[PDB]
Amino acid sequence: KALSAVILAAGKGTRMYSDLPKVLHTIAGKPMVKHVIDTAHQLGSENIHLIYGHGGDLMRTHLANEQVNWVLQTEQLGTAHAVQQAAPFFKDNENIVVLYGDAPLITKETLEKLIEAKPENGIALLTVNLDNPTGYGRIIRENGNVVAIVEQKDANAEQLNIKEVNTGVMVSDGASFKKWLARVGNNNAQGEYYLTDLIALANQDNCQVVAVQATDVMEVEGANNRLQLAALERYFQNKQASKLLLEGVMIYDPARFDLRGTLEHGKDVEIDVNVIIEGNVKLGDRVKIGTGCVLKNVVIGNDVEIKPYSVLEDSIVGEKAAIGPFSRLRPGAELAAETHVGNFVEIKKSTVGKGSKVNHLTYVGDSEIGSNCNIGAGVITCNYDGANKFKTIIGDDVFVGSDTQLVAPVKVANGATIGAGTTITRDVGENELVITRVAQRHIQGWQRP
Amino acid sequence: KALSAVILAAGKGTRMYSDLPKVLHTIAGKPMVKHVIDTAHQLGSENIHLIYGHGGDLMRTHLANEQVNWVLQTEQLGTAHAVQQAAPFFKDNENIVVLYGDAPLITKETLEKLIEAKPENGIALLTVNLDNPTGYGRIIRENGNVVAIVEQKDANAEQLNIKEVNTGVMVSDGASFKKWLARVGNNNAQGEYYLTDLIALANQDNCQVVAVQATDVMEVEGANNRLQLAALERYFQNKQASKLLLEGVMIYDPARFDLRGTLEHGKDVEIDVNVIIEGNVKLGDRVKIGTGCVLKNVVIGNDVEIKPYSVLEDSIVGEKAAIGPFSRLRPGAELAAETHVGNFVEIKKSTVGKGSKVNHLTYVGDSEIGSNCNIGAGVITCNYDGANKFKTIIGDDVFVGSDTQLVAPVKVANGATIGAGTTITRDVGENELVITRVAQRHIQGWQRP
Amino acid sequence: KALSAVILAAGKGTRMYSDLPKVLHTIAGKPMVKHVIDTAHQLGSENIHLIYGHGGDLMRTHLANEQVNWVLQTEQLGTAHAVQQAAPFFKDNENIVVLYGDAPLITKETLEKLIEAKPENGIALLTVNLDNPTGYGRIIRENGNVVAIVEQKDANAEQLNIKEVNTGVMVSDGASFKKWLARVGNNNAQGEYYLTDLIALANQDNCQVVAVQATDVMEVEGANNRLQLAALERYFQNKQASKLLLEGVMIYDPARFDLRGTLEHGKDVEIDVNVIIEGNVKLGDRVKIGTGCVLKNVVIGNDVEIKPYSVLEDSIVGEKAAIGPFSRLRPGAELAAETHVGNFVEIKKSTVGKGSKVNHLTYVGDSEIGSNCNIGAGVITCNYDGANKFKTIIGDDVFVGSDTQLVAPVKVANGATIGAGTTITRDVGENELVITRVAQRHIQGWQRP
Ligand SMILES: O=C1CCN([C@@H]2O[C@H](COP(=O)(O)O)[C@@H](O)[C@H]2O)C(=O)N1
Ligand SMILES: O=C1CCN([C@@H]2O[C@H](COP(=O)(O)O)[C@@H](O)[C@H]2O)C(=O)N1
Ligand SMILES: O=C1CCN([C@@H]2O[C@H](COP(=O)(O)O)[C@@H](O)[C@H]2O)C(=O)N1
Ligand SMILES: [Mg+2]
Ligand SMILES: [Mg+2]
Repeated sequence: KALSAVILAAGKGTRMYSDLPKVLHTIAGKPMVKHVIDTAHQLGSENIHLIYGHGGDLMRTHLANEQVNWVLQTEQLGTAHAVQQAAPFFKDNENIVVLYGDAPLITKETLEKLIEAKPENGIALLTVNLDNPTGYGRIIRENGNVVAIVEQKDANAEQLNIKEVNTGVMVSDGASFKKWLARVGNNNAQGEYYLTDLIALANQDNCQVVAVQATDVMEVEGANNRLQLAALERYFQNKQASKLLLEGVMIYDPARFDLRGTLEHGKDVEIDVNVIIEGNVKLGDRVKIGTGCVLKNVVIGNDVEIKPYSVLEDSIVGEKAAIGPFSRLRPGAELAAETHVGNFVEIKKSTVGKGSKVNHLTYVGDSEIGSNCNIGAGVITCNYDGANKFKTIIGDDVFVGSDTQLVAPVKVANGATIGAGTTITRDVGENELVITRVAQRHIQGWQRP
Repeated sequence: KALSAVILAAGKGTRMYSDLPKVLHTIAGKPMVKHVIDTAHQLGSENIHLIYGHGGDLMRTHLANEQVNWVLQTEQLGTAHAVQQAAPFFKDNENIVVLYGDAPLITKETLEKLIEAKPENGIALLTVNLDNPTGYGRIIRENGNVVAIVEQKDANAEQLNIKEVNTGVMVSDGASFKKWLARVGNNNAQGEYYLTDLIALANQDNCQVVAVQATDVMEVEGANNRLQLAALERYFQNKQASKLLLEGVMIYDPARFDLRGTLEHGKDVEIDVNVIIEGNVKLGDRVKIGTGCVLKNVVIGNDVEIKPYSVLEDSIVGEKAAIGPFSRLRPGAELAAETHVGNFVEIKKSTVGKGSKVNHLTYVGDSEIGSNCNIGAGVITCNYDGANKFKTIIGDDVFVGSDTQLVAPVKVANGATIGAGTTITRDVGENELVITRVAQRHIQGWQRP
Repeated sequence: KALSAVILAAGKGTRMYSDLPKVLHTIAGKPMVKHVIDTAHQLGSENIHLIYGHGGDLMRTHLANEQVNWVLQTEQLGTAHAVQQAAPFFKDNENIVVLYGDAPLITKETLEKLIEAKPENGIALLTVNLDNPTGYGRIIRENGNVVAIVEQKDANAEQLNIKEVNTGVMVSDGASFKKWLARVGNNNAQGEYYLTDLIALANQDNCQVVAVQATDVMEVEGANNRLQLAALERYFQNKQASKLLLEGVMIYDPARFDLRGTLEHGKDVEIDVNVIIEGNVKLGDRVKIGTGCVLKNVVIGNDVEIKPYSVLEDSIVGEKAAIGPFSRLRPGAELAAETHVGNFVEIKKSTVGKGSKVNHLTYVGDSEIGSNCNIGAGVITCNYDGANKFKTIIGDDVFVGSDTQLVAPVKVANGATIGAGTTITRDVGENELVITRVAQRHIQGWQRP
């Protein structure tokens, strides 16, 4: 049958000490709630009902493009009340899964298992086994079915030893949710309407509740503060790193690797310690990434080595290129095959043709550079004190001597040669040599201090 | 009643294989003994008696400003002998706490609990429970009181199973210390005067010894070598990081964060992996620190982003500034609000006014730069081959073209414009444009190799 | 008696998803098999028989200089078959130890113990105790001798609880190997000739099999994939770091330290977090290495501080030098005592004499620089558009003003002074001052946009 999701996301998250609401804090660069939305989508959810409240404005701005039903809860009166806000939108004959925006690690595979276990007109309850279950509601099984969730304060001595505990994550049909949510009271020490009470109500109705255990305890773990969030982060990164390792990526130390987005990789890729991969990154075969590198939204071709402490964003790098160490590629940097970019070099919104080298102490911006060019140490593209900054066009087989300024807009044609220390303002023709004529004063017998 | 401390700090620390004495090795940038002195002070210690010996010269030079009584022990004849060196200075009716300079993690809270437990004319003994207590003196409790510390070699089979062990940290009144220390012998396999023996002597005198357990085992842990020291370091950093996380600082990975000093922070601060914070650092609200940064003695205003691999020392940065990546701020760097400092830029002992940008491959030293200036790529402040280096003064709304040298002492007035590739030696007036007149040789039909 | 080794190295390593064969994947920069070869050599092995097969070409190119007997196995028919390939080369009266190229952490000390335990005409079997021994062959001891290795599928209930397990690593005499290997069959579910069967055959012959337990479980651990390899890496680095710590090297965090080669060190050396030491590195007394540094094949003298994010290769640095932060030393960089190299500086194949400073935004290549020189910010050595790049020779006590290009081949004699912004093409004489004569256009009342 069909499926829709409810995600509880209304919390203030006081103990985060933040201007953000609780579920917008990021794990691997992505709000916690976004992980849960994505998981709900990948399960095949037809609708995703997002129960929100605190930080409403920020929720709407941060998640504006999410395919969710925005259900604004004016007061937090308990989890059952929250789910009930979405209930008018439940189809009677679809399944509904209830998830929490502050528990981002829940997997599709566990949730498929949960949904699969749900008996007709009944409930599948996600449980977890804890070594110290103190404080949590104990699962009571009779004849394979959950007959009660006994809270800490009610449990007898033997019940307290039960390690299996309620997570609050559950699946039932829309009709059953509508029926049972209407029967939830708030007669308890907290005066709240608890979703937990559906298990009792199902049992009252001679409907079956089946427990499904989460394989990994961390999967169902939520974060109430940034210490807990950091723990989820570490768990998440280690899981990501382990997957890549088993796919054949050499990650020198998986404890010092961060992926904040998606990585596409070839074979024999090597990633040294303290690399951060952000956004959408694609690495070809035999790419080597040295220590300290940051790659954000880049495509790297086969056989590229990126040497240590290089930072790349919104860039493309052709096969057999060599980058770094201490290289900076800014958005729109496009390096062709067999190119060389060296230390203390910055390339912004420029194309660099096959075989060209830019190896030291250089800024190239808003430029086209052709094939087999030699861009000397200290070369700088610049503009007049004007408005909008213009383009520098360098053809093929050009030599630009060290510490030369190229003043845009300017064109240097194929095969041109430019002496060291030159200021280029006028276009340079094909096979034109331009050398600066210096005037020097020479003083003999100048004794230094 | 009053309190004073004795700190045992005389050890050579042979297994550190160092020219330093044992307690001067640092944890979080601070000698181990300094941690203990600070803790003693924060407890309200009136006097702190520092028992020192090996590396006496280095102790005195490294700890010259510490408010301690310098008690020079000419030979190490045991812990009781060490404490006895300070005993003539004990007030009869003050409490004395005995601490060890090679155990820096002991907390004020544990020591307050210890002092609180001390019975009149008796002793409060700090103990710890160990999973493998082999080798350590077993605590024997009879009717809530410590009646004996039974050493490994004396313990019977059931005593050996006791997990509670003596730490040597203890509190008693000054009169009692003076009395009992005089009765300590050295009739044992090591021929040493052990402070441990005070428990027996107290029990001989019908005085009460009460045990107080340390909550955290690591708290009472000492370091005899650099492997053990590294373990204390890691424990200490994790404790610091956890505190910051619970205060609402987002630390992406607390295992890759180091604080070596003090951090003051606002809300919504984010610190990426491999950041080191040294000395006194203050961060405002919504400061973001990218990977690899080092901040030593800096103040950073609200809404500043520091991008990766930036190194800052003895610097001030105004609100909404943007620094990095690959930026270097050296002592005396003062950046106003809304400033921009970019890659491969070094700023030393200079002020940079509101809105100004220094974005590439630049050295600014001993300079004043006003508001809304544009300092081009490759610009360098420099001096004559002289003595003492002089100041470069740049006014407001100045454009300095790329690869220009500013030769101090020189002044560039408001609104001036300087062309690329210029050498500025003479003062530039308000609204003065200075452009270098180049001479070039152009050779047509120059065929490159 | 004499000893030779057999190393099994023929595997494809399918689950590495690599073009390399299994044993060429590196641990600490060295192929797994190379670790094992070195260990075999350090044991005093007379011959080392390398059984290889998959990736034969790559084995031969990657290990071309190894002192091994190359034994090419045309098909993998089991471990006994592999060892039998080398058997014609066994001396009857030498010991043979069998090792696996995919288990690089095995120690000399464990293998000496194993060899020592071997009874005359018998076998010493290396075993390990596992907490979950499921799937592995259980060691059955009767009267101190191994009488059987019972596999998972054959073991009775009590045998399954045995934690001691077969590793496949074993020692016997050459004659005994030749005899028993000829009696190994392949009558089993896998149809393979298992070396394991020698234990049964020895027991058939009334020969003694003695078990020797590995002290460290990880020692005998192999890697079938890159996840397992990463675990071996971490274990290996932690062991290396711990050894250095106990020798008196201050490693701030041993979990963020990598050694890929050999380190020679003096006393009071301090290494901050995220340092990588590669090849052969020698550090003198009181060397301080800041965070993020990479040192490959370098010699560093006493009292040198290398500041953060410096990268050094094939370089020598004299005592009391100061390097970094953001410094790059490329092969052939030789810095004398008391030199200074600063941020965004690159030195390649150059010698720099005592007391000289190169502190900012500079490239020095193919150069000799004498003592007490001052190389200004922005200085660049360069060449003509020619063939082969030539040498720049700078004498003693030379001042080179900022943003000066030195165009090789050129010589600047002792005591010369060069103004800022100069292009040096002609040799500069002793005590010669060279200053560039600039032409400037000054335009008053130029109002900026
Ligand atoms: O009425 C509510 C209750 C709980 N919640 C959210 O559900 C999550 C779990 O609920 P409890 O902390 O009451 O067990 C939590 O993140 C909380 O903020 C709502 O969004 N609305
Ligand atoms: O006479 C002494 C004995 C011990 N000590 C110091 O006290 C600390 C603990 O003493 P023991 O290693 O004997 O248990 C240790 O750091 C040791 O160096 C002295 O300073 N003087
Ligand atoms: O015939 C063989 C069998 C095993 N081996 C190698 O020996 C190692 C251990 O053998 P098993 O995976 O069958 O237990 C493994 O690395 C495998 O590749 C050979 O080189 N040749
Ligand atoms: Mg210049
Ligand atoms: Mg320059």
